[PDB]
Amino acid sequence: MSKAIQQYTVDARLHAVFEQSGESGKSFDYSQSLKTTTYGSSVPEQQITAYLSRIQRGGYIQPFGCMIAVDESSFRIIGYSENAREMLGILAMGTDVRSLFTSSSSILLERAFVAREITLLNPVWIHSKNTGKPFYAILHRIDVGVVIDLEPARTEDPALSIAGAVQSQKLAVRAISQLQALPGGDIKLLCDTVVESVRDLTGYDRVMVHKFHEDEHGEVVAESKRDDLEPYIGLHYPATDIPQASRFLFKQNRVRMIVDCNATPVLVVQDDRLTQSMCLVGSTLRAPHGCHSQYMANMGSIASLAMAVIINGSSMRLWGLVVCHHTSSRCIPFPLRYACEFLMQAFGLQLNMELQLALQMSEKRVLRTQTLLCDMLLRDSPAGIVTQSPSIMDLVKCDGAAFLYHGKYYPLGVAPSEVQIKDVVEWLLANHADSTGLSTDSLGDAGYPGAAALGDAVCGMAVAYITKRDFLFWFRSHTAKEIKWGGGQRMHPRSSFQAFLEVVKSRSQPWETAEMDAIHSLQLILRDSFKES
Amino acid sequence: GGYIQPFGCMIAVDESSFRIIGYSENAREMLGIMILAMGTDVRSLFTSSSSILLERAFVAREITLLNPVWIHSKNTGKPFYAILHRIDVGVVIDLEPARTEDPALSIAGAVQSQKLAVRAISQLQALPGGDIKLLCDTVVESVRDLTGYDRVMVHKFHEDEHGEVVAESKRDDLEPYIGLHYPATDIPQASRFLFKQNRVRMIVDCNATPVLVVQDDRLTQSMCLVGSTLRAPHGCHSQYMANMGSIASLAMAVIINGNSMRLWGLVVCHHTSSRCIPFPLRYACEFLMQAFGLQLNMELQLALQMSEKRVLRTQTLLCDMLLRDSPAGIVTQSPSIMDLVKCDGAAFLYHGKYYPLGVAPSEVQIKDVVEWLLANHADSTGLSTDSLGDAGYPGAAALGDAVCGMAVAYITKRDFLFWFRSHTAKEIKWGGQRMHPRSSFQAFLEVVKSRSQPWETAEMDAIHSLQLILRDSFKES
Amino acid sequence: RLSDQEYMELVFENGQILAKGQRTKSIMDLYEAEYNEDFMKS
Ligand SMILES: *[C@@H](C)[C@H]1/C(=C/c2[nH]c(/C=C3N=C(/C=C4\NC(=O)C(C=C)=C4C)C(C)=C\3CCC(=O)O)c(CCC(=O)O)c2C)NC(=O)[C@@H]1C
Ligand SMILES: *[C@@H](C)[C@H]1/C(=C/c2[nH]c(/C=C3N=C(/C=C4\NC(=O)C(C=C)=C4C)C(C)=C\3CCC(=O)O)c(CCC(=O)O)c2C)NC(=O)[C@@H]1C
Repeated sequence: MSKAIQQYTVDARLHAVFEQSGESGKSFDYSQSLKTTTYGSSVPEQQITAYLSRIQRGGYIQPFGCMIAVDESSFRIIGYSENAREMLGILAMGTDVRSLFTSSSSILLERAFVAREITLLNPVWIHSKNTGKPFYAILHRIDVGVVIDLEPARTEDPALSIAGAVQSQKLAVRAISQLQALPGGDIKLLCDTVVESVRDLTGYDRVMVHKFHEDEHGEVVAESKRDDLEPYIGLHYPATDIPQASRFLFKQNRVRMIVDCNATPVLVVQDDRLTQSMCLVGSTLRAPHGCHSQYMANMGSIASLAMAVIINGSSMRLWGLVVCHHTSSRCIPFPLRYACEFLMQAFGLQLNMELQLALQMSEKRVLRTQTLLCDMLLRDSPAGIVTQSPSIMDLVKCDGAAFLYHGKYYPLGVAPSEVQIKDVVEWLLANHADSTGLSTDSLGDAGYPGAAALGDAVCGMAVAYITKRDFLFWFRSHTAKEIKWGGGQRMHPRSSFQAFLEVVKSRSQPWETAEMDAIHSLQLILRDSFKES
Repeated sequence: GGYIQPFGCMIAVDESSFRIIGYSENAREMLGIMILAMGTDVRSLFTSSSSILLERAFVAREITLLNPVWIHSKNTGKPFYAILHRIDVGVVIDLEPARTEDPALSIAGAVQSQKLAVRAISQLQALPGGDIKLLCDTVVESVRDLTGYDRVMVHKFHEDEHGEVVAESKRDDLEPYIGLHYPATDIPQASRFLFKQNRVRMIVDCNATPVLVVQDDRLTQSMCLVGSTLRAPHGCHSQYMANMGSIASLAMAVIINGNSMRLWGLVVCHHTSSRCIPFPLRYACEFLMQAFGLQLNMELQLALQMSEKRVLRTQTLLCDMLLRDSPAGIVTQSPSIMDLVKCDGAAFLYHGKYYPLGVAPSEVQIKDVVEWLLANHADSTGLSTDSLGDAGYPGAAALGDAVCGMAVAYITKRDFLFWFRSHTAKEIKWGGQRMHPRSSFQAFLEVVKSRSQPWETAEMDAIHSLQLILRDSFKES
Repeated sequence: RLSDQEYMELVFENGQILAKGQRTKSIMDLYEAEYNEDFMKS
């Protein structure tokens, strides 16, 4: 289950609340809706089904291109967008599509249609029969036929179209070469370079790198913007600001573009014999939902372009996103979007390399520290692991540490007092004298009566047992300590930041598996050493 | 006045005045003229839009960002792909006929050159990320599918700079070449230098008659056609290809980070008959090469780190074993000094007692080697060599093919640690004068006749670390 | 074997979020076949 699967119900409920607020004619309440709607509980299956159908079978497209859906065997039209006639300069249910374009273009379309498992005419460059207007035709297959997306192209000499494609691809190659030469072992430098390269390539006003955490919430880790804009670097926001369905879609359409959020969507008309509404999952012209369009309008961004960052985890994993914003309407041609996809693949490869190297370095460091601690223990008393230079404060990342041995209490850093720790010990023995140790992200959630007394200094605790009355403790304070962004009912980044600092109010950062394994290993070593005495 | 392959054309023009200064002898026939002559303005040979594009390319700083240009011939109206580069005298333009004349199909193919590369690289992304052989095999299959050649191979270069064939895909009726080693002189240093600056080499027909390039008689030296893509092959390599049976060839470079970049190897393609592939597929391959280089570098770094972890673990176990028992116990249990490094055998000399493991000399032979070492290498802490003959060991360096390389670490003055490697040919297997792969394989086994594989820096460091720990332990004793 | 991308759809079945779905020549041979310009001579 986890949050990835638990978040679907929450997303559906937020969607239903937004729809009801829209129907009743009232504004949407963000903070109240987030507080009321919390993970868990249940929901009828019909709500999930309706939510998914609404997201994937919306029935609307953006008004910067046309869409026509045709039957595979007959080439007869089974659906079209309401703006098709105006753009083609002219359709009906049953009309033959080959009659809408010139004869050579219809031959090329037939060739593209008859291919098997791969085709080298996708997209095709076609002309309209009545006017001779050039279009990029992009084809994909749905459970009832073939959908053609028609994107207008600039009228010019073909040599110039080829030149534009060439220039875009060469810029992408140069950017990848610049990535090659960075000195490794520094993810922050990698992101700082990629953001600038993408901004230079695409030309948007703001470019940001978003990273997703194990808790599914997002962080802005790099930024490149126009001078007169405010910075968003350092921001954290909840996990429900990007639903799970859009994340799933990002693993198939690696680039998403929204040209104008204020533009009026265009309805798609379809043959009345089709049982369901036409699927628009693979289409590039799909329109965004009202929630996100309103969020964009409030923020002040009119055009948007998002690209998935995918790493290897056999199975692939979504690490984050690259997000671009513009203060006015903006559209980019198809070759440039494929250049951006190429650069994102290079970035993903480098990122995966860096992550694995960092893991190895951490393992090495932990092993060395453990060996030094054991050597120190053998040449000294039991208290030789808290009084020397290396100490249990270096085994894992923590705010404080403590050693309780034969009634003696040795603290380091931010740790409870000798009176409070006694109470913690009584609570552990009364409730948790059935294990070798434990780890908790928040003492309040665990159920420690004195959690409020400790305050924000001590929120998370890892305890390792040595014997019936000797313990090792590691302590962490609350998350807000390490989070600094220099900046309630309206959907806006500030509302998101305030809503984030309401679920981590009495929580620390989670304990990773590597840190717990290191703690357990040192625990076994010390257990044997003290048992031998 | 060099030579170029007949499948294209070449014109060299002054940068400042656009006046032609040199050209290939086949230029007039290709351009449809048969005017072209010294001092003629190049723009007059092409349409107006072609001249505009050419001027734009000429006025750019990074001229490599406007390549390839699409132009049309003024007389006949056929399309050409032009590739421009700079030299000391002016600008060299390589003109190649385009096999597709319809503009719509031209644009479609230009877009496919990107889509195909993306779809190919998505298959490298999906690899687990811990195996170099699997990566090489996947790249071989992808390149073969894209280009369709008869044979596709991956060549890896060594520290000695000799080559090995590590992966290959071919027809069923051709003889395999996987496992072949050949000398380092089969690829001169100039070729390796050029494979970094210009990452592709193509030869359409080795038997084709070259075409002379004429130049202005006012120039003080011949033009530098080294960077041109139409340059003709050498006699040595042309004859080599003819003997081997290869008419067409395509070679691409593999680049990694060096210490400045390093040429790791090559991807080499062979066809039994003449072949010239269209531009979209060439660029689809050229884009995949960069992703291949990235992933290869990642794999090398990870393997290095895992090796370090392994050596440390083994050293720790050996030190524990030393603490538990006498030093002899180092060479009695399953972990032993043979697992510290890659070797054929090992030996421990301790107070005149001999402990051999695996393939090692005899006790009398070991005494002879110790005598030689003290006579000539007493003032040292140890050493390593890949051939006792080259080192000069007089006492029957001919210990056989079994013992050729030796690494020695001193302990105090009489206790020694030895690691032994046999001759290289032990680890080389291939199923298989006139320049031919068999001749190259036989010539390789004349420089490694009694030589072992070289001792690496990391293995030397591991041996030094173990030596230091043992020396401290014996200091305590 | 290179291929065209296939698109999937999320559905809710039996309490589960499931995803549902909807060459003997080389690439060079296809390129030669599909980019033939003979029809343009008519
Ligand atoms: C309303 C139902 C909830 C919600 C829905 C929602 N969100 C997206 C997609 C995105 N929202 C993003 C979030 C942010 N944008 C920012 O810049 C910041 C912070 C600075 C936030 C919080 C982003 C980014 C995306 C993805 C990019 C994209 O353009 O797709 C969607 C889907 C959009 C679509 O394309 O259909 C939906 C339905 N957002 C909310 O705020 C509430 C909780
Ligand atoms: C004759 C002087 C020596 C020599 C010279 C030479 N070699 C190259 C380039 C290549 N030769 C290659 C060698 C091999 N090709 C194979 O497939 C195998 C084994 C199966 C071998 C040994 C290869 C590969 C290259 C690089 C690729 C390329 O096509 O360039 C050159 C440069 C020629 C040019 O392109 O101008 C020269 C001068 N080759 C010999 O084998 C002998 C000893």
